[PDB]
Amino acid sequence: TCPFYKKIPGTGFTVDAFQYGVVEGCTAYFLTHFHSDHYAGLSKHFTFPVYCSEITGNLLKNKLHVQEQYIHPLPLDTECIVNGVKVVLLDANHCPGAVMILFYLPNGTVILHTGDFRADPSMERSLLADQKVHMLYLDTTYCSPEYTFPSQQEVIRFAINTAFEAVTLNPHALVVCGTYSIGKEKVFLAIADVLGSKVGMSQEKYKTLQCLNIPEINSLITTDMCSSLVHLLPMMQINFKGLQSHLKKCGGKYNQILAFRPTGWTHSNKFTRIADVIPQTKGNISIYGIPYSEHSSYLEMKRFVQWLKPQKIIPTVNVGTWKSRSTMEKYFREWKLEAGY
Ligand SMILES: O=C(OCc1ccccc1)N1CCC(O)CC1
Ligand code: NI
Repeated sequence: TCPFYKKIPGTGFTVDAFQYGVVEGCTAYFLTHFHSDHYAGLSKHFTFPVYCSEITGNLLKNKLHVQEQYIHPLPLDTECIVNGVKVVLLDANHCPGAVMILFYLPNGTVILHTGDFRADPSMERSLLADQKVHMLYLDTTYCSPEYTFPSQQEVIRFAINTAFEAVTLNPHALVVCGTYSIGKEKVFLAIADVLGSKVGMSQEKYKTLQCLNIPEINSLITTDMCSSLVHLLPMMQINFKGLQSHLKKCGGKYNQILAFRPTGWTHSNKFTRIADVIPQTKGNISIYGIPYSEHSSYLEMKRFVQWLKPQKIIPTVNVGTWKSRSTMEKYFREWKLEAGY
């Protein structure tokens, strides 16, 4: 059973709704981004039209093996007609290829679906500036005031400076970065650049990165682990046991590991500043958890919504409990009363 919040009223469209079989009445399936909770159910045997960005389309074809005849990539920032309805894709400031979708309904209603996003003041000068939005389907992942974290720029400055210091003190240190999906590529790219190295990884992860349209990517990444002093590993391996095991495989080239776990928010955000962050250490291994978010903080989300002034908000995250739903509804009303819409 497809939930109501994945259906767009007055259309035959669904959004991120691939795990419910054939949805009755659906003439086009939109996919906002290539994260597994959103693409769940897509496979090589899918036979309906999928609308998405070019980058998402590359990943569908190459990683999931969806046949090319069912993949409909659309350019960003461009008015397009899909089954008789005007739509626009906008950058969501999430992972590579992630979009928000503007739907212009035949009856004059305008709907914005944010997919997953990290709201930014730059969105206030997109094609959103032009007209009124009646309904907002909102990524509410962090819709509570306890969810604070730094800018992406601040977190990258910390990572670059930490890695450059450690490897300059000990040239035989290896840097490892955890990953389990697309997104957060700036973490490993920025560290490798300050160290004058390519990033080494598995054939499978290399394939994924080759789909992302990153400028000059062949200069930045490699499958030749021996040539690289920044390695990527699955997130599940970023622990003392898994890193000890990896160090053994490196043939006595290295005598220390510095590792990074990009998380989203963790409760240590409610005490500590980024500047004060310390690692967990066992012997010659140290692990840093860094709060690199690709979702809106509470303050970023509030600013975006109070600027956009929607008539109705439909949450798409944390929808499963009465407590969560009640909390979100209280915040939306505060925001509306404060700003006067
Ligand atoms: O039928 C609905 O949308 C139209 C639609 C039907 C089937 C496939 C795609 C789209 N909605 C919208 C939301 C309403 O609350 C109740 C369900
Ligand atoms: Ni996501």
